[PDB]
Amino acid sequence: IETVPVKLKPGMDGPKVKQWPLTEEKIKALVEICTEMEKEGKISKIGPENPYNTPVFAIKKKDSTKWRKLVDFRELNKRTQDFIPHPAGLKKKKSVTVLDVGDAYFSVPLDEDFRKYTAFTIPSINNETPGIRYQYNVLPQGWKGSPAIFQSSMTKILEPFKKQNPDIVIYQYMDDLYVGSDLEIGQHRTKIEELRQHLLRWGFLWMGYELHPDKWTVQPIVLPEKDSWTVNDIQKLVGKLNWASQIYPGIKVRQLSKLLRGTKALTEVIPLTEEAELELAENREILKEPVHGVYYDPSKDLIAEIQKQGQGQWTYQIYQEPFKNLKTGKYARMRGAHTNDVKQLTEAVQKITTESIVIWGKTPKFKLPIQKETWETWWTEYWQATWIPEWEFVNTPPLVKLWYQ
Amino acid sequence: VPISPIETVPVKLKPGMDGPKVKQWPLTEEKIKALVEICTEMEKEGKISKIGPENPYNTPVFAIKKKDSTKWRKLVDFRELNKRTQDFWEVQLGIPHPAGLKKKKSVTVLDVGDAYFSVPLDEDFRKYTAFTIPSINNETPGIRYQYNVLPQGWKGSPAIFQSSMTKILEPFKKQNPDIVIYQYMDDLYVGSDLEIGQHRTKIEELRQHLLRWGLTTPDKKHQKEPPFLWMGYELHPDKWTVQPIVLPEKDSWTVNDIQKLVGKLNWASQIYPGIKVRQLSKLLRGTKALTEVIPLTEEAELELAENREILKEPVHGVYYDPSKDLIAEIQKQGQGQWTYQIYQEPFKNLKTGKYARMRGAHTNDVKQLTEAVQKITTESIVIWGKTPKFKLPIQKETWETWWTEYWQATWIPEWEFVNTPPLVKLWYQLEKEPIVGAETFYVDGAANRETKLGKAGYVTNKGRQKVVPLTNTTNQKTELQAIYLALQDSGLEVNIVTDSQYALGIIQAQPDKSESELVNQIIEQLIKKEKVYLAWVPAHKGIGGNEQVDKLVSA
Ligand SMILES: CC(C)c1c(CC2CCCCC2)n(COCc2ccccc2)c(=O)n(O)c1=O
Ligand SMILES: [Mg+2]
Repeated sequence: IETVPVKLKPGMDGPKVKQWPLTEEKIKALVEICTEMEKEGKISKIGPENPYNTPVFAIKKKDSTKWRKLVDFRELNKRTQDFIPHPAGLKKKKSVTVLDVGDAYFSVPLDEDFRKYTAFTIPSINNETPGIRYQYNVLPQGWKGSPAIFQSSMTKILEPFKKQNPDIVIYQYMDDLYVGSDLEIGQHRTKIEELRQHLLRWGFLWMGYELHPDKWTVQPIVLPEKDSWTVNDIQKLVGKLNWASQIYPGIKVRQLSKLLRGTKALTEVIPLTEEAELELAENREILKEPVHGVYYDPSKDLIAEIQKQGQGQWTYQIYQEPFKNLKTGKYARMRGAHTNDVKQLTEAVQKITTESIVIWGKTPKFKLPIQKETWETWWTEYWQATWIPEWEFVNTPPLVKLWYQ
Repeated sequence: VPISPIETVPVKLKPGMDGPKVKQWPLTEEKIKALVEICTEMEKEGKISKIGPENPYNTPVFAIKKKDSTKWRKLVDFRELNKRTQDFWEVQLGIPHPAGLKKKKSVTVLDVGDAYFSVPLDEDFRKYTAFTIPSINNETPGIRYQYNVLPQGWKGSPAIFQSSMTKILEPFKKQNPDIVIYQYMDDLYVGSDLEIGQHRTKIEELRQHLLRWGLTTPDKKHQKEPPFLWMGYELHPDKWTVQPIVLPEKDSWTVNDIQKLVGKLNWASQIYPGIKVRQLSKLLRGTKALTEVIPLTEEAELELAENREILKEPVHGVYYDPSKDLIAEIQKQGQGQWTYQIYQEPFKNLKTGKYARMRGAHTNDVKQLTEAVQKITTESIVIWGKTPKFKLPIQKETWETWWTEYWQATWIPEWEFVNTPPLVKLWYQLEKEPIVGAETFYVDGAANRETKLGKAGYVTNKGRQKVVPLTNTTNQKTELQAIYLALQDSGLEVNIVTDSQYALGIIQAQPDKSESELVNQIIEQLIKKEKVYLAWVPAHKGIGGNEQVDKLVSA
């Protein structure tokens, strides 16, 4: 019942962020939810003296037919004080399930100097009413300080389960609990539900989301294996190798661009000389080796680039320095979005963010192949994670598109 | 009959700053006479109070004679305290748009004048509202006052007032959901679909409910009768519009004529269909000096005449019906200009609007159409809480070809083709693979950074060549110029090979119109073509063709 001394960063003020417009269906759901939350004291109405505001909206889960309130605490997170060395074993795991233990936060009350900074607004259609304002009394789902404060109060709940299973890795990030065990699914499903009645003993706590870090998309860069090479094939190849030379050292393209000597038709077949095939093979060997001196620095930002490859395919690379990829991958399994580009890009951003949380314990900043105004209008309609990453936009077509497929 | 106290709002100053101390100005003898009569009166009403010598804060007060009233009027210069008062969540950050209202049988205005001064002020904040009335001949201590209610012209008075009024109106709204209420400034707008008899009783029910807090309403059948004039609009029982839009017709148009013609026709474009302002707003771009006169172009005067004929007749919009579908229809007007009408039943506009392309070197019709849709979509979430169905001048196969091939993700909500020309189309489309049996042009260009001299040309697999020398050019112009020559001197199908990452970036963006004189010529060439495959190779690697023409143009 006693609070924790929370404070912002030096010189920074609370967030003043405009609420963006919401559809009628979402306004209605936020009202129903915030009424039940008000009766339970988790939130209380506020007046005009509170000038701070953080956006709010509503989402539907993958299969939960009940809405959920999602507060965009990104601005407050940038302004909340810094308060766990990330479990580097979680990524080596074979199966990981993620649970929303967000309800657990609503039992610890929040520092009363800090509550004014958690202000949000339910808006009205056409501004025919003033917005219903609340501020949080308990810990808020989405705020950086919620897992930090609660982890002293959360280690105790699961140490009987940790005592029973030293094999199982458990990692906490925001309102999500990542639970990992290297065993068959039948044991998993009951072990995960066993982990709930152990959590139900004290206090949407029922959903399950299943990942497989071991069998994940991790890729190299590959050159084609052809028998007859056109001028165009060898040209694309020299372009790929020229771009890979910024990444790997011993890449050579001289004996290959030697074949391009002359002004032949793009569709004309060029037999490869042996100096050329020696060069192409040595480059192929080089590319299978990893990038040299590539390391993760927790002080720096993780950057993620996504390219649209067509036919529901998407390539991405996570890095901190240009040409020092910490991870690359490809996606073609974009769910239920076969005629919507923005739904695919939204689902890909969440998958990449999820993979980034497992590996490094924090989320990347995205460079999205989409125009600012299209993304900002629609990403909330398909967003299903309880966290939100940062993003910027690329307006010039990168030539790296077909280098990665 | 006892009244309820209105809960006060705890106010503080911006942290780090203190209250205001600016000096009291010298007033004429008659001005001092008036302020004493007003402030003596207001003290009787409980709105202000005398204070002692301890309070060191001072806000200056003036006296303004009314136009034809011999009743003076007080005025406190709260500008200094407003710089020091904290920030509030202004609940007026958005006003409704007439197109989103639901048609009501009856609508009554209620004027809440003295309600503003019925609202208490936080006790611990009253110290900063202090002000002095300078005495006659500066021979006594100027009598000192402080406010006990929300003062006129104070930063936080609008916010605290509307939040208190909202708190009081919520029980009424709850216990009769057949009545909607809107509050702005000093006015209450109250309406319903009730039998006009029951409506007035519920008005009285509200007026008595207001006195429960000691709030006074206009007893009289009020003089404000439709049309309600409000925030530049005119609102009638079955239709709305803007307060009249008549154009200044002049021969000499200054710079403070154009910037204010900007603000007006934009305001008028929400209901007046088809208003354009591209060439006219394009005049302002340069200077801030507020007196210059400009000659318009022959496309800015020809556009203004197409305005006036839209504005000869009054136009009106319909109110919103939640059970009929919502529809938006867009038309291209040329020169990066678009107009849209939003309606539910054909020819009955809820509202209209325009969209102008953003500033950029190269552009595309399809992207502009997409941008316009997002603007209408966001605008419709605000006013109606839903996305309209779109009727767009673009065919389903054009859009499908576009978004499946474009390098960015893009999306339009539910829409259908409407055959109202000019139609948005794809003017050209590049190949994914090299074309068999098509001549292959290796192009290159190069310029001398000093003399601005350069060459541009091509070599092909059929031995065809060209090199052209140029003056006052850059590397990027010659790389474009070379591609232009290959398009000029080739058949209906052509394979182009280039090393210009800059040129590829422009053409892979698929522009159909450009500010660059040279890019437009290339677009015109691509339109004539049947199949064009554009291929990229890295420079200075000795790629044949590229190596040969690079040497010819660098020489
Ligand atoms: C009661 C209100 C929300 C309302 C109005 C009032 C407007 C006045 C200006 C600011 C925004 C609210 N109006 C406009 O009045 C037209 C009218 C209707 C019936 C009788 C007399 C006048 C509306 O039209 N609806 O539907 C309405 O529902
Ligand atoms: Mg060159």
